Amino acid sequence: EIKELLKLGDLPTSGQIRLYDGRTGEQFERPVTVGYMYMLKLNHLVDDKMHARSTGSYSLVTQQPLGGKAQFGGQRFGEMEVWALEAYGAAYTLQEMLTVKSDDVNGRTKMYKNIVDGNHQMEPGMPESFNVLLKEIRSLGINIELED
Amino acid sequence: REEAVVWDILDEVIREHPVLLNRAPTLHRLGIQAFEPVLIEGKAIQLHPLVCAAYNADFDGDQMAVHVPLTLEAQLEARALMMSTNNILSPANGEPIIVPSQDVVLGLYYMTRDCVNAKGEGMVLTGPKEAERLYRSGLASLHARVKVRIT
Amino acid sequence: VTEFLKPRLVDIEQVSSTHAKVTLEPLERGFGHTLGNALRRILLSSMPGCAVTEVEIDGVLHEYSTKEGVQEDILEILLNLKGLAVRVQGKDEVILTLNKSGIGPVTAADITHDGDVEIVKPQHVICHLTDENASISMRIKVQRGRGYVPASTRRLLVDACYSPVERIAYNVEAARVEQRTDLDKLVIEMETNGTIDPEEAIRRAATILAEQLEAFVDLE
Amino acid sequence: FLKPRLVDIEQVSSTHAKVTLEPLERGFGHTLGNALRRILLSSMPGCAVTEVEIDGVLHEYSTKEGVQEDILEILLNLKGLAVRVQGKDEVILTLNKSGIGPVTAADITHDGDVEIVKPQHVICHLTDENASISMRIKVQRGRGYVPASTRIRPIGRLLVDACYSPVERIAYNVEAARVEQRTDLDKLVIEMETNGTIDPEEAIRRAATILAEQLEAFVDLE
Amino acid sequence: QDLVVTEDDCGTHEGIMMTPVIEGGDVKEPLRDRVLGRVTAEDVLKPGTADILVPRNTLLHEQWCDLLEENSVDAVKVRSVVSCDTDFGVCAHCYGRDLARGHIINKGEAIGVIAAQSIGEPGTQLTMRSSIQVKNKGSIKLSNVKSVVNSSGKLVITSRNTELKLIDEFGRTKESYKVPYGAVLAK
Amino acid sequence: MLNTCYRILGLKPTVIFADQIMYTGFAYAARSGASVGIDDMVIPEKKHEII
Amino acid sequence: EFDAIKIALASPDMIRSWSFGEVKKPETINYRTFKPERDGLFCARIFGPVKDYECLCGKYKRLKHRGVICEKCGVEVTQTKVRRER
Amino acid sequence: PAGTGYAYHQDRMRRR
Amino acid sequence: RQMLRKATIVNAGSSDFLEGEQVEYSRVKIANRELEANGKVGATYSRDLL
Amino acid sequence: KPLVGTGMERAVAVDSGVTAVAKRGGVVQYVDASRIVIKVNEDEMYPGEAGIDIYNLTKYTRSNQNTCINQMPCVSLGEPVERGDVLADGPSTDLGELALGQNMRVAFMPWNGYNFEDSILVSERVVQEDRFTTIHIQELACVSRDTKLGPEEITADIPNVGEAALSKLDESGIVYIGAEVTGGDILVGKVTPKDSSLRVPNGVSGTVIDVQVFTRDGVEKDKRA
Amino acid sequence: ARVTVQDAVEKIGNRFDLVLVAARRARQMQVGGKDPLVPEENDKTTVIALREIEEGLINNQILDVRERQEQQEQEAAEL
RNA sequence: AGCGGAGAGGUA
Ligand SMILES: [Mg+2]
Ligand SMILES: [Zn+2]
Ligand SMILES: [Zn+2]
Repeated sequence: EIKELLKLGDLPTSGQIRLYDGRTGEQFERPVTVGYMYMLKLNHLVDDKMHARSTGSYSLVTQQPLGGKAQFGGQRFGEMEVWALEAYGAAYTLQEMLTVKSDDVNGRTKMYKNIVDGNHQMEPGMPESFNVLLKEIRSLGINIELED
Repeated sequence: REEAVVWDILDEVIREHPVLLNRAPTLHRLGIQAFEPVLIEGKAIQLHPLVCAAYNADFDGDQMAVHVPLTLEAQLEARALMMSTNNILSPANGEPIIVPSQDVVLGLYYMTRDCVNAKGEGMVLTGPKEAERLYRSGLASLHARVKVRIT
Repeated sequence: VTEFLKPRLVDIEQVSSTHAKVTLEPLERGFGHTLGNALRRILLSSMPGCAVTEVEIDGVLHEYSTKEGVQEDILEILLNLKGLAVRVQGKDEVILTLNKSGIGPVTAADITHDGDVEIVKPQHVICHLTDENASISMRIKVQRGRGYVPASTRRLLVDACYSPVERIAYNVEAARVEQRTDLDKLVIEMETNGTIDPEEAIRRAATILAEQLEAFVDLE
Repeated sequence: FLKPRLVDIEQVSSTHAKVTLEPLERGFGHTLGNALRRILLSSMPGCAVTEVEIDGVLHEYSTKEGVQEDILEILLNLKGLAVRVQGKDEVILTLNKSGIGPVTAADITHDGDVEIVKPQHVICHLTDENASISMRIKVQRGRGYVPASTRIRPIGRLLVDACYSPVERIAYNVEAARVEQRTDLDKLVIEMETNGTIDPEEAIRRAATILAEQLEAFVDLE
Repeated sequence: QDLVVTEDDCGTHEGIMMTPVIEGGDVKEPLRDRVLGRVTAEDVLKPGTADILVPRNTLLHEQWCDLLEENSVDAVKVRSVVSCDTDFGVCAHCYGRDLARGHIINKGEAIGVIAAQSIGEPGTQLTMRSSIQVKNKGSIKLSNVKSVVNSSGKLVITSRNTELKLIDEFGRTKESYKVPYGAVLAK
Repeated sequence: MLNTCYRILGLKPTVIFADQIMYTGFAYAARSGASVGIDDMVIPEKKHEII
Repeated sequence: EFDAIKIALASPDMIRSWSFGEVKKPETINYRTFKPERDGLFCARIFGPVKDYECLCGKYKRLKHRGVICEKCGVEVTQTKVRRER
Repeated sequence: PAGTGYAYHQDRMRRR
Repeated sequence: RQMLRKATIVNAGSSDFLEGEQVEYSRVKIANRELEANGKVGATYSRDLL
Repeated sequence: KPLVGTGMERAVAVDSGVTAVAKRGGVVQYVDASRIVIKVNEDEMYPGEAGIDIYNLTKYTRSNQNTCINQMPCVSLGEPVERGDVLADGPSTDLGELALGQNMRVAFMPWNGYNFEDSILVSERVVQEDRFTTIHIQELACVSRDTKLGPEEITADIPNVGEAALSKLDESGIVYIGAEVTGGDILVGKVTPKDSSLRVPNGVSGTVIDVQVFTRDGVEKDKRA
Repeated sequence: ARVTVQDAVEKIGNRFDLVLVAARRARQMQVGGKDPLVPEENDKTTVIALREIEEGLINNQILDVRERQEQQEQEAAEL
């Protein structure tokens, strides 16, 4: 019945019109399908997904970037790709992934000064959040320390 | 303010500055790879197609994140190790992970084929340059068997 | 309304004299293909040049044949004739010959000079002979023409490759000007047959197409 | 080489037409075909609308008491309204009409250089026995597509998108001709489709003018 | 998690024995995939027997694997990480190739993590929820046989653990089978 | 093909070789024009009898 | 800076060495003024400065008095981050 | 102590 | 290799471990390997599979 | 409208409340972009309770997923309508059919990689016709809290801003209906006793179309309120 | 330009101490006042550093020579 | 600078 409907129009029974490129200006061999497909735009627009952050606000209980976009926050550099950095030999990449760019407030002040001066160097210090964990386990009935 | 001077400044500073792209289900170690940016009119990351097969990432709406190595050791770790030219063979097996996936192999399997009777059957040609001169002329078939000279 | 970002060539970067690679920037969006295709079809299909069309052999009257003292074949020897690089004076066509005996590669240095017929490669191998009693003798005819003609559309008959060019590829890419959005950086890559430079080989094709719009110029 | 000329303009309708070129050497039919098609869609002078300033409208997403369609649908209708102007490079047009009926383009005040090419084109349906629209319509020249976002100030001046192109559809079919005693010569048949504001001889002449300028980028004039 | 290639050699001679697997039909993983790119335990004793095909510590890249292939090497003992005598680590000469770099592993790139990701990644692509009829023509070898010839001349085996191998024309195993307790063999 | 190119020529010609594969692959997959249509899938006529 | 981590049970002597005061009252916040209480869970005089280098009574609003505790409500003027580890 | 940091703990364990 | 890293003891010998005690194979292998530095006999281990 | 429909579309468009269905059949007295007034047929007409059916359409207002719920009339003046038929084409409805997206000319061929995995190349003719251009609505809020150091204010007295930020307000500190703003502009100047004006979220553009202000009973009403 | 770090590995067989030699060198070219020992293309310090590793005029040994020898310049200027 | 927990839907 679709073939008969095409036979009512002038359009060929095969359904596939030969086409010409706009660049070459010459025929695509083996003629191709055209038609009218009924298509939809979905509301996953890019400007509701495109997002970036250099340095914005920091969270309160952990000096870490916030989560989300409506709060102008970073991305979560999750656990599995910490394993993937372990899989490469990248140590200094990781060591700035979760110390300078992430947690230690002194180290990222030093980093921010060094980039705006023109030095590329990191000073690790200590993750704040690990020290928070140390005060949590220490806030139970547990003596936990660091050695020399 | 977005002045027309700082686009030139950014074109200075992103001359050789690799970035670390990640896809969220970061299963095996090819999930973060380094690249070099080339700036784009638009709002979406353009991504090289071969790398899609490593990222397990079709273009149905997948979202990838970018990270930036700040310190200099991290840039050298990016370009030395995590640059995409390094990762051509999986750590799982010695097979290539830069496999041409789906359109390009259709272009080849249409290219290197042979039908028995079409334009320019059985003629002789001094090399491949006359072959491409035949095909761009539209005087010979794309797939018709020809004796040529090769070196 | 009419003001256009007119390009000019930013370099003629080159490998050796039968080949070069020409870049153009900044063309308006869409104009990159409409010149890279237009200059392709003119060069690849319509260039005035001289090549070899018909050749007869001293004791061979058929394409499927051989000759004694000849390492190669006769079906093979036509391909060596297609790579010959000939420039001819204002005559339309003329015949030449090659007559020689002896062991070794009878090259294009052993073509008769015939005055204005100048060859860019006397080093060019025509065929090998391997006996002292092996003699070569053939009648080669050059001809001037206006584009590639195969033999089936056309004594041995040769594919008439009159064109000086051998490969042309435009590679349209992006280029930026300080606030403009996207522009065509057109990159031509091109090999010749050595009969002409790659530079002014473009400048004939520009000359041909400009004459094709001569009724349409509107004075500027 | 033999050289082509304008042999004919076949004005097959008021909107569109067919020009015809003769003769062409073999291969040039597709060369000037793809070339002149791509240029005629690329960059022709145009006369699109840019700004419409309706009287009692603060923002383009409201109603207007007395006309059944929205402000925005008036903006798409005027976005498809085509005009020819000659002696200027921009112009302001005034619209004034009351009473029940369609607001056609004929009610726009026509000038000595303003030429509505199709007065049949509807704009909006007025619906009230005593009400009116009264807008000013700014129309300028231009080239290609320019959206209203990437351009460059009071709250009354609305903005719409610019569609500066006259052409609708370009088609060509090469064929042989009746050249006298000679074969392999080529009759170029171009079928352009136009809203109506560009004459075809001027169309193909401006096109080949532009492409000759782009070859002129590296060869001199002759 | 913990496992860093930290020494260059253990300097020992243990290892495991790679043979190409034969599930009971055709060979389903050949020798030159399991062996490929691993350091030998001791030398390869060629079956020109007392000929030394490769030495005792050489990495078996493709040339050496082709020389193993032409001389039909049956079973290859090889240095494995399970028997590597490294303290707190894995030596280089018991691991072999990185499989992304065409040489020996560098000292450090932690194969524990690349191991565990490279194992667990294709788990997204897995699934979740008579007699003996020989095939080809070769010689028959039996493994750990305790048998008797019956009244008619067929062989029957009084040991469960006897394995029926079809050796080829050359000398490697190309079929393998289980022969139960008191099974009427034809050959 | 790519694997033998890396085993024989090393890394750089293998990489830029793979790029040239990809660009020519879309050039000739593009110029080829391999579509799909309802006439392209062929019912065998002998299906009905085996049913 | 430091090598290995050792962990152990908590002596009450170690607990009192860690601490800086017996928290006694269950109310924390005044929520009328935004100050917290005398010795609540949020405590200025045990844990330290609410805002930067100011006492809760507001005596030493200058950086010059850094280190000495106050007498009006007994808050050791230091960084406010010192309320994070005490 | 994996890659580049394995060279670093070569240094640090080499010192103590 | 990470599975069977732990082990147990059949006889302690001149070492210090309890006999029915579990300890990792590396630490006990360096334990009796340095008791090989003296003439004394170390332990007889037994590997486990966790 | 879709070409290749399924017959459910009329029922789906009627059943959801996105349209306006003429509950009594009659003749158009009046049609406008705001309202539709229908003279009732005399046989469906009640004896008492004289009446004509008066419909108020919903113009541009907020959805719950920030889209553009909108009702457009589909009839001309002086037109017979039947009881049970729609009048207002609502959002994504075309003459009472169900019209989600738009239908286009489409071709299945790989084109230079630009449709590699599942990607789609789209001609510029589509964006020229504005036929996927859509409308969103972002309802922004800014309040007046009774806090420390007094309340925070609303008026246009703003410390240390550029004069373009001052010009885009009224005399009372509230942006006019219609001012086309970009990102970073000031919508409502809220000052903190010591500057926390409600500003446009980052990088977005658009147009103010509707201002609402609610005020607690007992507080002063300023001039724009 | 930069495509691979293959030949840098071909002169430094670790592929990890490539990063430390390169970081030591490019750190000596960004912070310290020293010119590149190779003609640059207005590149960054990174590709200049690895690019000097390509010509083999820097490895860990030469860097030991320059830290020791410039170190003795810091001794000889001390008097 | 002022952003923690639930609960719901979706995205690959
Ligand atoms: Mg997906
Ligand atoms: Zn070992
Ligand atoms: Zn006090």
